[PDB]
Amino acid sequence: NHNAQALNTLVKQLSSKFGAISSVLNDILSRLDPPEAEVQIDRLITGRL
Amino acid sequence: NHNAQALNTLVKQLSSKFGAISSVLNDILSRLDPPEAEVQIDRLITGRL
Amino acid sequence: VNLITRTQSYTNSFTRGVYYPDKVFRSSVLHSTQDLFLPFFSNVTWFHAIHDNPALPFNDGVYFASTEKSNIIRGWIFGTTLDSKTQSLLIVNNATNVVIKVCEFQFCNDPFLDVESEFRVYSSANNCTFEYVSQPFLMKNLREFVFKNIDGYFKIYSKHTPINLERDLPQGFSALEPLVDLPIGINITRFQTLLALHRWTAGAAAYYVGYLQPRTFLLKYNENGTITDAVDCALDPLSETKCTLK
Amino acid sequence: SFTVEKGIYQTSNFRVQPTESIVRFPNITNLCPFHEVFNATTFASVYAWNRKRISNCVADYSVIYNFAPFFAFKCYGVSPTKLNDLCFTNVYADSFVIRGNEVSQIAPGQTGNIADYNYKLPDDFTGCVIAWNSNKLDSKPSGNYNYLYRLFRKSKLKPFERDISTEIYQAGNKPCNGVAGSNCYSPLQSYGFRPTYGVGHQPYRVVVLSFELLHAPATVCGPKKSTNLVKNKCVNFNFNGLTGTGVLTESNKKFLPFQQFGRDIADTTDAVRDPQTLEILDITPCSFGGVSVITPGTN
Amino acid sequence: RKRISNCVADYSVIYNFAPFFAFKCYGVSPTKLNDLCFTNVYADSFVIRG
Ligand SMILES: *[C@@H]1O[C@H](CO)[C@@H](O)[C@H](O)[C@H]1NC(C)=O
Ligand SMILES: *[C@@H]1O[C@H](CO)[C@@H](O)[C@H](O)[C@H]1NC(C)=O
Ligand SMILES: *[C@@H]1O[C@H](CO)[C@@H](O)[C@H](O)[C@H]1NC(C)=O
Ligand SMILES: *[C@@H]1O[C@H](CO)[C@@H](O)[C@H](O)[C@H]1NC(C)=O
Ligand SMILES: *[C@@H]1O[C@H](CO)[C@@H](O)[C@H](O)[C@H]1NC(C)=O
Ligand SMILES: *[C@@H]1O[C@H](CO)[C@@H](O)[C@H](O)[C@H]1NC(C)=O
Ligand SMILES: *[C@@H]1O[C@H](CO)[C@@H](O)[C@H](O)[C@H]1NC(C)=O
Ligand SMILES: *[C@@H]1O[C@H](CO)[C@@H](O)[C@H](O)[C@H]1NC(C)=O
Repeated sequence: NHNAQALNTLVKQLSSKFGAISSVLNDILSRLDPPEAEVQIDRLITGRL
Repeated sequence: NHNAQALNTLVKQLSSKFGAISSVLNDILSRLDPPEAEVQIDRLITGRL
Repeated sequence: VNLITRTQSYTNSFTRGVYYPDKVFRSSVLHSTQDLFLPFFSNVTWFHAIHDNPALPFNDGVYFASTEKSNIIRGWIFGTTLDSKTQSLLIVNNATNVVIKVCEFQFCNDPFLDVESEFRVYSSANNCTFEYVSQPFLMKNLREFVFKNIDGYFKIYSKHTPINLERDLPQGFSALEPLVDLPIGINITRFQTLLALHRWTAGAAAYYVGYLQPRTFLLKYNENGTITDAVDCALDPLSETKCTLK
Repeated sequence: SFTVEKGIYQTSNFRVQPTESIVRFPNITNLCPFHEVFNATTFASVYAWNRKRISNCVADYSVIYNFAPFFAFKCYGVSPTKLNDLCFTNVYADSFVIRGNEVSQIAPGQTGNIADYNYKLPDDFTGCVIAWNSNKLDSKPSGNYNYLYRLFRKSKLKPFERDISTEIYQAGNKPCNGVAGSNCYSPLQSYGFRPTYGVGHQPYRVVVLSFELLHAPATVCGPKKSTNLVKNKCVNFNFNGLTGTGVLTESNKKFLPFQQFGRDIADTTDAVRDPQTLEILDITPCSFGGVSVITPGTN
Repeated sequence: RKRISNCVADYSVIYNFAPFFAFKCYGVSPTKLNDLCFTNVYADSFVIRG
């Protein structure tokens, strides 16, 4: 039960925004100017780490 | 072996940028305007912590 | 005039074409680099020219090797159409100087030197801005050169080494050192080779050509600061394991 | 706390403080000719932009404000007020004339006609951009037609790449055959400049300054006096803009003639080459350590 | 207030209609407008002080 719960929580954590405009990298890449996309990607990277 | 590896990893970690423009504090201080240098110093501080 | 014929063969590069990636001193460390390198154990073309479409592709970069001594080889040409409608490079060497120009030359099918007028290379050049003059590059011996361009910057590396009697490329390691970086800022697709012909008279030349690719390398520095060993991380599973374990 | 129990405690560290300061700069006496770049009374078209190289001179940027009536700088890798301290290897100056509403396209990671067909900047650009209005000089009542820009191109340009070829752009399967017929155009349009347009449609003069960091011996930087060289003492040092503190000693390392710096595992400088005398020096941190206090109880 | 729907939008021509200096966008970037696809567009216009 503990192992399954931990893995499920880890998977569920991928849908958080962490202060960015979206939780999907493709949307950020397709909607934002390239030098302005790093400030949004960094938040997601830090949260997932 | 474990102790040596841990210390070596800790020392090696000092050369990361963590999203800043450089990993050397002196370069940031000498190349950037003083109120604009904090946003770069903070990233390094957080990574090292 | 067309008076040159060419023949081709294939051979193995072994482990050649390593250069210092930066002008930084290091010693007794293992370093990881990602750059345009010549892959280990790859096809290299052996060209014999005797007296022809020597407009070989340039691709990302070029590795050139020559084991001759008669100094029959000199200079190179670079461009995308080799016509007067587009600018092109005119690196030319002689015994005293090197002259590099970026003009719209009307090049000929088979360019060479009369020996010493370039009237057989291009008809005329009218509009251009970039000219440069310096000390010539070329000075039982093997000469290795690397040419590339990134972000409008043309970079050249070179090395000269002594070689014994051998019919193939040697075994071992020999690093290359940078010479010239220039603000080229043009489009390069094909390149060319120039030879001098006395009057004409029969001539022979031979050289090795290879192409660079983006690769990751692991270099080893000895206590004196020289590169003595390298590992290519995309050759076989063992090399990948070595790179991962550093 | 105001009371201490019996034991041994770790309080702080001791360090030796620097005594003086050392500045070492190369032998440069000329002045960089920024005046010739500005007021050239003739600016090239955007599709064929001029490029000038600046090297081996002393650069005083504060005088640039007296040459053109611009409002402010726009720098990316550095700050305008710190330009008088850094030392570079080469400087590049590009100049051209564009429209008012295209000025935003001269920036890293931009898209548009000018960005992808005329002038492109790298995504890791380090330099400054200056632009100012030139309506009183580049406008005519009938309409100026000496400035042109490219409209059609097969593929997008690369950073710092120029195109000069004039041909007939083909938008169909049939060859153009050198005539501007159907599906065949001339890829060079001309700005029509009039003094009665709005601010967004008036001509603007643009100058871009590009810097090169220290990888080779430096050649361009500002007027900083150079002091003597002291050794075997804890001192502040400044070598070509590289600042630090420590002890400078003789070096036994065998630097290659094209190398200028030495790094260690932590990627910090530990060997340097003096700009004036081609000599290698080693840098070590000043003496330091930790202090512990042993006491019985304050009672 | 005007509603725009069921059409192909080419924003690069807007620069030829008014002598403005630059866009001011919040959720997106001006240079990426030619790739995104929306459901409806609304345009509001008025006159104010400087
Ligand atoms: C070189 O290329 C040929 C075919 O073009 C191939 O058969 C050979 O394995 C390659 N490598 C060599 C000769 O080392
Ligand atoms: C080599 O070429 C340069 C450039 O044209 C020329 O000045 C020089 O005289 C040439 N060398 C000889 C030995 O003629
Ligand atoms: C330079 O370019 C112009 C315009 O493309 C052309 O008319 C001229 O013939 C070229 N050569 C010279 C020497 O002006
Ligand atoms: C390193 O350099 C020293 C001094 O020249 C020399 O004695 C020694 O043999 C060198 N060692 C290697 C491995 O090159
Ligand atoms: C140089 O630029 C200044 C700008 O104030 C101008 O007044 C002056 O006439 C210019 N000189 C020349 C020779 O163009
Ligand atoms: C360079 O030349 C090649 C050869 O025709 C062409 O395909 C390409 O579009 C040109 N431009 C760039 C940026 O590669
Ligand atoms: C720099 O100038 C000083 C004094 O004029 C001189 O002693 C020194 O040799 C010079 N160094 C170089 C590299 O020119
Ligand atoms: C449309 O706007 C342009 C703006 O340049 C103007 O010149 C033109 O007269 C306008 N047309 C109408 C019908 O209002």
